[PDB]
Amino acid sequence: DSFVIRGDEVRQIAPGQTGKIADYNYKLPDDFTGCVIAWNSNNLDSKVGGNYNYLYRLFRKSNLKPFERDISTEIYQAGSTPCNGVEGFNCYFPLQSYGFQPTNGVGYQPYRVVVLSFELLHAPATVCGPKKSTNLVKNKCVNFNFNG
Amino acid sequence: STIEEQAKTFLDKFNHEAEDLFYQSSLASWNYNTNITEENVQNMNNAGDKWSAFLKEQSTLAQMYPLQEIQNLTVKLQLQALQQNGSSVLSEDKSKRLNTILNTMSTIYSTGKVCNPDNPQECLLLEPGLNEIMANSLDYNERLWAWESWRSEVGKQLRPLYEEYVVLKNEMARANHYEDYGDYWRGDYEVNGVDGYDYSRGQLIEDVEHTFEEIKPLYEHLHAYVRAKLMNAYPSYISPIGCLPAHLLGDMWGRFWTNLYSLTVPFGQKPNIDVTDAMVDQAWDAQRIFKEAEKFFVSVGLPNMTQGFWENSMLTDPGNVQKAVCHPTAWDLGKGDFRILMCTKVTMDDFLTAHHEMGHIQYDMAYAAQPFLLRNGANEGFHEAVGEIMSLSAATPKHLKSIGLLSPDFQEDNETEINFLLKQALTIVGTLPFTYMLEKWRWMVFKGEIPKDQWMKKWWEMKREIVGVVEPVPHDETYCDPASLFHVSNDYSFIRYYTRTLYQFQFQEALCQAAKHEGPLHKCDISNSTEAGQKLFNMLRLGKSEPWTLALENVVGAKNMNVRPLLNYFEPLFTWLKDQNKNSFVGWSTDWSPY
Ligand SMILES: *[C@@H]1O[C@H](CO)[C@@H](O[C@@H]2O[C@H](CO)[C@@H](O)[C@H](O)[C@H]2NC(C)=O)[C@H](O)[C@H]1NC(C)=O
Ligand SMILES: *[C@@H]1O[C@H](CO)[C@@H](O[C@@H]2O[C@H](CO)[C@@H](O)[C@H](O)[C@H]2NC(C)=O)[C@H](O)[C@H]1NC(C)=O
Ligand SMILES: *[C@@H]1O[C@H](CO)[C@@H](O)[C@H](O)[C@H]1NC(C)=O
Ligand SMILES: *[C@@H]1O[C@H](CO)[C@@H](O)[C@H](O)[C@H]1NC(C)=O
Ligand SMILES: *[C@@H]1O[C@H](CO)[C@@H](O)[C@H](O)[C@H]1NC(C)=O
Ligand SMILES: *[C@@H]1O[C@H](CO)[C@@H](O)[C@H](O)[C@H]1NC(C)=O
Repeated sequence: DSFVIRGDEVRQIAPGQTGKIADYNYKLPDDFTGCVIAWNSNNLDSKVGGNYNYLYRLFRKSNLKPFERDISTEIYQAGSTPCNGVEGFNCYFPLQSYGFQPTNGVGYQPYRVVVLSFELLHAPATVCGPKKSTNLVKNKCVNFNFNG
Repeated sequence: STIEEQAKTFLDKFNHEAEDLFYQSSLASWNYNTNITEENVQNMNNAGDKWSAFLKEQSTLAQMYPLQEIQNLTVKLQLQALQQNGSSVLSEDKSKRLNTILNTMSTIYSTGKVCNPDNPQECLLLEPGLNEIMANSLDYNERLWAWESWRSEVGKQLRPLYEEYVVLKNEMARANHYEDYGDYWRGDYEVNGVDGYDYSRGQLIEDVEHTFEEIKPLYEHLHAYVRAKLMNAYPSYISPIGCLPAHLLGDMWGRFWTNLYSLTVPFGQKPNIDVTDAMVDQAWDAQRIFKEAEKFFVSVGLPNMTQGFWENSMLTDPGNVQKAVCHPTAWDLGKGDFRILMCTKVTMDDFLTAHHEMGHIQYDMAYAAQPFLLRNGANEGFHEAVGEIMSLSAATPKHLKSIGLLSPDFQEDNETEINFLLKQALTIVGTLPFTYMLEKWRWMVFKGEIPKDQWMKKWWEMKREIVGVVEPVPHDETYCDPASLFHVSNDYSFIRYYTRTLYQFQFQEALCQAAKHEGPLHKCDISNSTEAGQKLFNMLRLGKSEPWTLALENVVGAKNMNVRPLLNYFEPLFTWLKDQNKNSFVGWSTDWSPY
């Protein structure tokens, strides 16, 4: 799962964490088994004048389930007045764009974070780790292990 | 569904949009100040207009939210700070007239020239001529002529402008549910909704008057000493009983008495602590100065500076091809970016100024952990106090000899100590009675206790009774002398200086007591004191989210400002002045006049 997040909210993508991104954009389960990887990308995702190509869901009626997407663009009705598909009082847009400038300090710079989720089911294991191989030896009493 | 949830949603939307908008506006302002041209000015003007329009729209949108139904202190404070519809409650014509009055007063104060009566072909300007004459000149007639010209050529032109400005400000304050414009200014010190930490508006005046009455003896002794010293340079111009003249205070308005150090020096045989030579022989630079300041701040217990602060700030003059303003200012971009604009040269004064700016940046980074409406100090005098305490702790001889500027074999003589204490007095406490008198005069002229035909009369009465300053020549109702100051002719408060003067000494005493240091307060160092650093960061983190009384109680242990630290800071100087004023007459009499 690859996506761009702000620097001051990188630790929100973790089992047992809250906030604005961990509740309305992307939430990890409490029993998540995997590794979180993130790196700074200020040299690519930042441009002079403001990089407004990345957005985030700021307002939502409820929290997201673990591993759930939400591409809805409905106007968030924050009050009792029904929003007629237009913005205004108690009617705000759920998606807000990030401000990525090259002069931002640590915390506000774009940080590309990827999530590697490991799943184990009844199906046979297809992805494993690289099995190392050693050199051969002849005319010596040596234990061997080829496949099993 | 509730109003609180809608208010929180609106506050989140504001903290999302206004953050980026103010960041762009600050970037434009930085590009304009660091590079003066015809495009940067237009960009900054467009950014400022957009920011003002956005603030107006957000205020008009937030005005539809009741303030009595909110139970959260943070949301209530943010709504109160956002719904400040000051310049919009009046009519359009009245607002345009007030803006025109402000602009014409600013142009009169800035573009104000005065020509000599004998040389009409060459006139004198404020900054190059008037300040130079009031500072480095000693002739009585020349200073008197300069003061009279400054009070006549500019004071008389601002009389109807000020008469209309005070009325417009009173009307604006009454439209905003206030008593007067002075009440509107004091409302910044008002905090409600917290049990025990409440602070009314008249309580500020009462505390200021109490602190002034408690500090009056020290200022009286200092004024007596200054008068006794000036009687030598002026044998038949100043009386040993009357007050000091207005044009013999080393300042155009008599605010700062720093320029009188060359005449009121206690011991002229020993020079002041000046490490300029020791700084230029060791091959120093502005970069090394900022590195040493960062080392001091990280030894106190504060985090380092951001990488952007070192890779984006202009700590040195760019040259003659690029023009920039050489005024030390602290820039808070908002999105984790912090820079300093200062033409830092190799000088001890520049060293203290860099320490002050770095303290400002540290306070900015400390309160940056709060929303945009709360990203500010607890009051209008906390930032300057946090800067000045660092500037004073960096100017101590112990810190200078620990850095490497001062030689370790240099002994601490009491004559240099008395000279430094007298300099600090003349540069800090010399403006406190003037500040109090000006603030009280403005409060009484905004409330309406002073009739329009007695403004300057009561002004001079207070300046002769409260302060030890008497006017040389009589000025009638056409010489608007109070309006000759920058802070009064540009709609700026003045009690903030007294508040920060109290707060700096309070913070110094608190951090010195927390550092387990004994001896005098002026020779106290908090460089290697992590406890004081943590105790100060506990107050810098609150910012504007918590009331200023709670911040004070957290940093010094009291919810009210006190002048006792100021008296304890100058206790040896007080004893020396009392010992040197055995034969001199302490005090002043209001019956004497140079007429
Ligand atoms: C006012 O609302 C803020 C939320 O904006 C509350 O701050 C929360 O406080 C709790 C408990 O200290 C924390 O667990 C939350 O993380 C805070 N939310 C933040 C920082 O966004 C605050 O407590 C509220 N005020 C009162 C008096 O309840
Ligand atoms: C604060 O601590 C620092 C580090 O311990 C002190 O710096 C040392 O001071 C001694 C005494 O002169 C020198 O011999 C060392 O060489 C200094 N260390 C370094 C890295 O230069 C410092 O003196 C202490 N006090 C103050 C006021 O900073
Ligand atoms: C300052 O502005 C001028 C005019 O746009 C430009 O030519 C120059 O490169 C700028 N200087 C810097 C240091 O950016
Ligand atoms: C200004 O704000 C106050 C409350 O803060 C409100 O009562 C008043 O109506 C506002 N002024 C205008 C002209 O709407
Ligand atoms: C500041 O920098 C110094 C050296 O560059 C380092 O020893 C210290 O740990 C830093 N302090 C921080 C990162 O808070
Ligand atoms: C300074 O100290 C010396 C020696 O202790 C003493 O003679 C002198 O009177 C002192 N001066 C003051 C102003 O205390």
